[PDB]
Amino acid sequence: LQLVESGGGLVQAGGSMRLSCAASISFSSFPMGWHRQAPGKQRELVAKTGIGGTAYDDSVKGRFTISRDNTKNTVYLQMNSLKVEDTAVYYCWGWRMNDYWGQGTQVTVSS
Amino acid sequence: NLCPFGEVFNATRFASVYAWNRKRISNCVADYSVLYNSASFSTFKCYGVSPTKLNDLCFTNVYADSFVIRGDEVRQIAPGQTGKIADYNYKLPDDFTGCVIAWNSNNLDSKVGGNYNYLYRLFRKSNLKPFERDISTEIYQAGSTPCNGVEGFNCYFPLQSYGFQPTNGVGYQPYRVVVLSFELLHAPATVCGP
Repeated sequence: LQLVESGGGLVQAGGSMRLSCAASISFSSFPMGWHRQAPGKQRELVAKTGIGGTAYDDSVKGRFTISRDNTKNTVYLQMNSLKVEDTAVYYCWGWRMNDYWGQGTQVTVSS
Repeated sequence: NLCPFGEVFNATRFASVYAWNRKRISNCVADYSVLYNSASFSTFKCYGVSPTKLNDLCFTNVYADSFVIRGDEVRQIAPGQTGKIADYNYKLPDDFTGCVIAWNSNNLDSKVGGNYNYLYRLFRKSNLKPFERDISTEIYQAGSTPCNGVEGFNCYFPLQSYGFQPTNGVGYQPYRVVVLSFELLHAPATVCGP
């Protein structure tokens, strides 16, 4: 894999956590971001950023914040005010001619 | 019967300039006046042929090369030009005969959050020869130390994305380009005007 994720785990509702991702290839001028897949659901976009702009899924706006270090080809997802619905496998993502995916990191939010 | 100009000019997606498309157009009738009145072209010039006389001419074949670049780069699609596009992506010869046609495609090719599908080549060992195409993705060695498959400083994946977003300045907005080459062979013509 070219995308290596870190962070994740179990948190209570209202809590926070932070996902990290480092690429071993250059995504300069290309997008990096985060997708997630709930059990029995289709993988959907969480947030992405790049020279084309920053976009968030409507459900995470005001709670999740994506950031990116272009020099290290790293992308981060600060997840605040976690909700039970936020429970999913979170994937680091990039696109450079084809899709690149991380291993997938379990995020569990319970009350 | 009628030349399939619609397939080229109105394709839902265009090619990246580094992998510029070429469509061979043969055995058909071409009305270049209708084509001129087809859209609001910002560029529609010709070299070695008169535009207003295209409907009077017959050619052996016509080749339509099509791609997307940004506005500021449309000037490079011409004989005797230099720059990233002319040097590394799409090169016309000094004696080019044909027509260059370009129109703003911001409504079609830009997207909120970025459309990254259109790419260009930023690095190459040498300049392209006229009408050459390079679709390789080998890591470019810009320095003295060999890359050996590892990207880093002076070791670059050679393609970069335009990342068009809808509120870019017009020089950074996408423009669709069609270059028409009119081939004259010592054989019966297959593409004529009305």
